[PDB]
Amino acid sequence: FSRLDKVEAEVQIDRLITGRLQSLQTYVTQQLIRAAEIRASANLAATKM
Amino acid sequence: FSRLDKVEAEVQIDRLITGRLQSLQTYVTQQLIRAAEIRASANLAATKM
Amino acid sequence: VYADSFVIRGDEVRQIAPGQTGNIADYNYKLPDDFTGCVIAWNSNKLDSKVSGNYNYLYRLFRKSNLKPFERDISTEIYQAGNKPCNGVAGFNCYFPL
Amino acid sequence: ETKCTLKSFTVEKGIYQTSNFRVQPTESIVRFPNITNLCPFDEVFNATRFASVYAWNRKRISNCVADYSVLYNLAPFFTFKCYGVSPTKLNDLCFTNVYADSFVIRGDEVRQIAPGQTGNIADYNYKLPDDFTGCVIAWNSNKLDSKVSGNYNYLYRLFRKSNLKPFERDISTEIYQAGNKPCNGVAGFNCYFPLRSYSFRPTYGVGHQPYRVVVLSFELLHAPATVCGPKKSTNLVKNKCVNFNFNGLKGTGVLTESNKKFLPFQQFGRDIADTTDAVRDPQTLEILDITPCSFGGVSVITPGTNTSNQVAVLYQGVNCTEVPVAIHAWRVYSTGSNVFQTRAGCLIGAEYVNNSYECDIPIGAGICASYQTQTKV
Amino acid sequence: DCTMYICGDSTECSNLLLQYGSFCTQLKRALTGIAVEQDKNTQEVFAQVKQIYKTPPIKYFGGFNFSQILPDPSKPSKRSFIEDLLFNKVTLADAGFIKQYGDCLGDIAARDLICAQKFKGLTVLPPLLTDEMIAQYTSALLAGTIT
Amino acid sequence: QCVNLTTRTQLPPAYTNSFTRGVYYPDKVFRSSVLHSTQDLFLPFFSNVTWFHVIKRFDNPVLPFNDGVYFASIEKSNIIRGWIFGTTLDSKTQSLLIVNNATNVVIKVCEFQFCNDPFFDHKNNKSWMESEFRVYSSANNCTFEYVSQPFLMDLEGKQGNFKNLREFVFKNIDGYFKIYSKHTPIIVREPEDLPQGFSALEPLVDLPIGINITRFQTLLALAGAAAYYVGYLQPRTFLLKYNENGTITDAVDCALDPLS
Amino acid sequence: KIYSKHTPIIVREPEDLPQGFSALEPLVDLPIGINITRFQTLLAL
Ligand SMILES: *[C@@H]1O[C@H](CO)[C@@H](O[C@@H]2O[C@H](CO)[C@@H](O[C@H]3O[C@H](CO)[C@@H](O)[C@H](O)[C@@H]3O)[C@H](O)[C@H]2NC(C)=O)[C@H](O)[C@H]1NC(C)=O
Ligand SMILES: *[C@@H]1O[C@H](CO)[C@@H](O[C@@H]2O[C@H](CO)[C@@H](O[C@H]3O[C@H](CO)[C@@H](O)[C@H](O)[C@@H]3O)[C@H](O)[C@H]2NC(C)=O)[C@H](O)[C@H]1NC(C)=O
Ligand SMILES: *[C@@H]1O[C@H](CO)[C@@H](O[C@@H]2O[C@H](CO)[C@@H](O[C@H]3O[C@H](CO)[C@@H](O)[C@H](O)[C@@H]3O)[C@H](O)[C@H]2NC(C)=O)[C@H](O)[C@H]1NC(C)=O
Ligand SMILES: *[C@@H]1O[C@H](CO)[C@@H](O[C@@H]2O[C@H](CO)[C@@H](O)[C@H](O)[C@H]2NC(C)=O)[C@H](O)[C@H]1NC(C)=O
Ligand SMILES: *[C@@H]1O[C@H](CO)[C@@H](O[C@@H]2O[C@H](CO)[C@@H](O)[C@H](O)[C@H]2NC(C)=O)[C@H](O)[C@H]1NC(C)=O
Ligand SMILES: *[C@@H]1O[C@H](CO)[C@@H](O[C@@H]2O[C@H](CO)[C@@H](O)[C@H](O)[C@H]2NC(C)=O)[C@H](O)[C@H]1NC(C)=O
Ligand SMILES: *[C@@H]1O[C@H](CO)[C@@H](O[C@@H]2O[C@H](CO)[C@@H](O)[C@H](O)[C@H]2NC(C)=O)[C@H](O)[C@H]1NC(C)=O
Ligand SMILES: *[C@@H]1O[C@H](CO)[C@@H](O)[C@H](O)[C@H]1NC(C)=O
Ligand SMILES: *[C@@H]1O[C@H](CO)[C@@H](O)[C@H](O)[C@H]1NC(C)=O
Ligand SMILES: *[C@@H]1O[C@H](CO)[C@@H](O)[C@H](O)[C@H]1NC(C)=O
Ligand SMILES: *[C@@H]1O[C@H](CO)[C@@H](O)[C@H](O)[C@H]1NC(C)=O
Ligand SMILES: *[C@@H]1O[C@H](CO)[C@@H](O)[C@H](O)[C@H]1NC(C)=O
Ligand SMILES: *[C@@H]1O[C@H](CO)[C@@H](O)[C@H](O)[C@H]1NC(C)=O
Repeated sequence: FSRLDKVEAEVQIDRLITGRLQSLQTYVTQQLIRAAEIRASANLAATKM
Repeated sequence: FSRLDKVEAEVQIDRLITGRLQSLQTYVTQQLIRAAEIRASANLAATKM
Repeated sequence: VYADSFVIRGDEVRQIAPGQTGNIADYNYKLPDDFTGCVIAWNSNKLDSKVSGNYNYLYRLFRKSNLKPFERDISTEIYQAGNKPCNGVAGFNCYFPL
Repeated sequence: ETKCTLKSFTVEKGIYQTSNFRVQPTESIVRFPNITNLCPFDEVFNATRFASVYAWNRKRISNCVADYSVLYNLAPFFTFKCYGVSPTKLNDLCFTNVYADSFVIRGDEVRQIAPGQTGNIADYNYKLPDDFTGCVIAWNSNKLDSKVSGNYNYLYRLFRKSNLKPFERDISTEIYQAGNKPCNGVAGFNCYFPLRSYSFRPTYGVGHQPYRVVVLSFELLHAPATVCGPKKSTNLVKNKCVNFNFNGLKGTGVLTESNKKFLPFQQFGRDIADTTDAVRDPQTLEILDITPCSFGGVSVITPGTNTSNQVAVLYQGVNCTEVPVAIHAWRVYSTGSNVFQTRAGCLIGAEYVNNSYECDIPIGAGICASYQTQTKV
Repeated sequence: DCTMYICGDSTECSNLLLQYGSFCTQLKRALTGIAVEQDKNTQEVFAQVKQIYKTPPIKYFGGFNFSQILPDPSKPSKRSFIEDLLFNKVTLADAGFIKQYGDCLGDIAARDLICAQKFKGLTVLPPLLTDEMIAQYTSALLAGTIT
Repeated sequence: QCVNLTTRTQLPPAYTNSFTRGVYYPDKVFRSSVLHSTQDLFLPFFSNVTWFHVIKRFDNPVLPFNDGVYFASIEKSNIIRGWIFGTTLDSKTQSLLIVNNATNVVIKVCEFQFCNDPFFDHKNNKSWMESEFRVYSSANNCTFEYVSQPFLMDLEGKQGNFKNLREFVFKNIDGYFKIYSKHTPIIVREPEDLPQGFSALEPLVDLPIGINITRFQTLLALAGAAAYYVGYLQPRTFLLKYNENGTITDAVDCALDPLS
Repeated sequence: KIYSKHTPIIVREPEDLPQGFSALEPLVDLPIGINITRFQTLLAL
């Protein structure tokens, strides 16, 4: 916003929205695959309890 | 397409092609993760049967 | 479809694009960031110049603030670039704006 | 807010996370090092004597802060003029180089100074280039330099074989020829000394009395800048949320005194997260922490909308003494009296009780909430 | 807070993010689905007994010495000697507890990663069952089997 | 004044291993109790720095300045006066002088027709005090200029023959010239050269010179017993530890060996 | 930009604005091009 107009800026910012939104979606996806593993372990822990 | 010309319209379409294809990749990842959790339940249901 | 018309110094046609800045862009005529439309400009010296000087075409030199897109200001009030209040037609750095 | 976030009018029993609480900046604050050395206007404009328009002087403004407005607001009224730039932009701008050209003329060749011009003073001694950026500053020196004898030592060149180049100043005192026959020696028929004095005396009229003149001819913006304009600053607040700038580092936050010590050359400090969380004050040197203005996830506790509209709010990870500082000047839960500190955050709108039931809505950290007939009308 | 993560402190960036919209909600729901599951896991593992059993005051069991795995009254949390050993071994990041701005402003904020992550919109939440409540269920299971 | 003396003693220049030195604070920023990676120009660890040394021996050769340079001297009595940096050092194009006499500093970007062999006679001030100027014969365009109070402050109280070590990093980048430096009191070795152990260099001054630079030279007093070392920066990833006070306390040259 | 609605109503006495819901329809958009910071109403006697 400091060095660019509205029409160049909303293109440069589209990269910063995209790349951060990819980074968050990656984190949520790996968290879901980790949650499925921790769950498999909790179901084994309840079976052993 | 009722508003731009092929040599500059295609940049607007290319963002949408990306964003829509990204949303399908999100859905198919989320379905593969839920489907692994339903399987984990089907193999449990098969063990109780 | 609202058709806008005026005249300007030809060097400043650059300023009529959306999101621009400069004298006419900030102090009398601005298109919005979200502007949809088309600009057409043409030299008209053959129909608008006169060798005596056609001083009946004019622009704004000063203003309190940068105007909103498609605002239009026909005020003839004196611009006080001087610090002190500047009653009436003139004073130290008090400007007739047109 | 839950109905808006879930995009349904009917919210089932539960705890729902919503838009994050964030206190807003009270004002804006700006800080810049209280202006360093200023540029040499007292030499350019407040000289004892100016050069003649044939003799026109050249001077460099460099390694300093420009201050165009105070030079105009000094005690004399002087007649500033322009040709081709926004005059009010310049205080807010930087320059690759700032060059001043200085001379004296009468009140009628004042127009011949501009680029594109022609006539004796445009043609033989003082030409600006036909892409010139800048403005022309003059005053009637008739109060100071004008002498009732004639002050004649201010001359002008009035002939040149050719029109001289932009910023070529010609000092060659060569005899000029208007006849086709050659002018040998110092004089002849249509042979001329190419300069003449101005007869300035306090009686000479408008257009003919003496004027001291300066042109500013700067090169700008494209290559590393030797002079800039004056950079404005406010007072230095603390412990209140604000929009801030320090030296062109732009953020928003709460300024606070830090006991952390920078080394002499460090200006900003960044956290483990690789973004700014401290700065040094540039006018007065002290180390200030920046904290992003206070916030915390807002989760709303509700029974089924099919049963009541009474709700409670958890401010996640917030101590209950902080959230009332977010006074709005929605906010009815600020009035308090029913407030409780959980380990999960501050809870408001529900009453804490010793009747330990089974869980119903899970708040966290061993706390549950329920909608119940509180009667241990 | 997807908005404070993506867009640091900007209403204008918050306007741009609104053209993407439902992505942010889909991520927030997906992380909420995980956060709910952690409590279900802990309930399914420990909350198997609907009653909280106690051992009698006279600890004798045929010569078997459960005193190293039973609760000790002298500790404020009712954990066993072996539980209070295990709790030293794992160096937890953010065990849910409050940060009160006496601490996450000033000294500790100069070097604490948790106080850093908080400012970037990333948040850890407490489990529904505290480690004193998991000690109570774990005692109830242990007191049940030894008697 | 300028006279190129015949008394030159040509010899094969020595080399020394650069142990762990030549790390400077890469940016204008505070950080503490953290490990920060950077990609920037640094002196590679354990490189052959070139070694130069005077006695009645004398050696003021011109050296390349390709990509940027580390200089350091182990000294007494301020025998280094400063440096000359440029591309021709003969007014055919610009050059930069940075030097310090008995009384002040000067830093000047003027065309300076350099002498065939620059120096300044003092001989421990045994028989005279500052009067010579064997550096240039002419001075054409002095575009940039800067003077200030005299630099290079000694160690306080002294100790017998006890030298001081002065480290400098010099770089030209995006039109700006960057000086970083460090002074240390050092217990003198006798056969050995360049002390093992670590400390970082702070940014001294930043200057908008903009010239082409290709080579540089070291200005020295005229017996003395000074010695110094010169090394080149290279582009290399580096890992810097910052302590809780916020000083660069240790560093790893990322490409040194497979462990690093 | 002007948006508006008509609604015929029974006259409840002590209170104000009949509690209930309608939207307004868009009436006109006008290129007036001018600052408004103050407004006034026009009445009959
Ligand atoms: C069950 O096993 C227990 C662990 O071996 C055992 O407790 C231990 O008993 C000894 C002897 O009483 C203690 O030894 C210490 O006794 C006091 C403690 O203040 C000190 O003054 C002595 O110097 C000595 O160090 C152990 O400390 C104690 N261990 C623990 C963890 O309490 C029980 O006695 C066993 N149960 C039965 C029925 O014998
Ligand atoms: C050796 O020490 C000298 C000071 O002890 C120092 O002299 C200073 O040099 C500057 C730049 O050459 C002079 O600058 C002024 O010179 C005249 C004054 O009339 C003007 O033309 C200039 O605009 C400028 O004002 C200083 O006058 C002079 N300092 C003093 C106190 O007179 C030498 O430069 C030092 N030499 C080296 C190699 O370091
Ligand atoms: C981080 O920065 C601090 C300032 O450079 C530095 O603190 C200083 O450390 C010394 C050595 O501990 C202290 O010396 C005094 O210590 C006690 C008083 O606590 C006296 O009994 C001693 O006789 C001695 O005078 C300094 O007082 C102390 N200065 C301050 C302002 O606290 C730290 O040591 C630095 N950290 C590291 C790792 O070096
Ligand atoms: C900004 O200006 C003020 C004064 O105009 C300077 O602050 C002074 O600093 C000296 C030395 O520390 C103190 O003795 C004075 O009491 C201070 N005066 C005031 C008004 O506080 C300050 O140095 C200037 N800024 C810079 C960067 O030098
Ligand atoms: C909530 O914030 C308050 C204010 O910081 C805390 O109250 C302080 O607690 C300490 C330790 O008990 C006392 O030494 C202080 O005297 C208290 N100050 C005040 C003004 O009450 C309180 O402990 C915090 N609670 C939590 C859970 O964070
Ligand atoms: C120092 O000696 C060098 C080398 O002999 C001189 O350089 C030559 O000088 C002669 C005479 O002026 C010129 O004709 C040559 O073209 C020079 N050649 C080179 C490669 O420089 C230098 O002039 C001497 N300078 C002084 C001050 O004695
Ligand atoms: C800096 O000095 C050099 C050398 O004196 C100048 O180069 C000469 O400049 C004159 C005057 O413009 C020209 O007539 C010559 O043809 C130039 N010769 C060469 C070899 O360049 C240069 O103009 C000066 N520049 C500045 C900015 O002062
Ligand atoms: C001009 O300089 C003199 C000192 O040489 C000073 O007395 C006078 O006030 C200055 N005038 C202005 C307008 O600055
Ligand atoms: C909502 O509550 C009412 C009674 O107050 C009940 O009649 C109705 O069936 C409930 N609606 C639903 C969707 O359960
Ligand atoms: C809970 O019981 C204790 C006494 O054991 C009493 O002090 C406290 O005020 C009670 N709290 C409420 C909210 O009734
Ligand atoms: C360092 O210099 C010596 C010659 O003095 C040479 O044998 C050695 O291989 C050199 N090593 C490097 C890495 O330059
Ligand atoms: C020196 O710089 C000029 C312009 O700055 C450039 O044209 C020239 O190629 C450069 N030459 C060298 C050797 O760096
Ligand atoms: C409207 O007038 C007010 C009062 O002077 C002024 O503050 C405001 O900036 C003006 N806005 C526009 C768009 O003209």
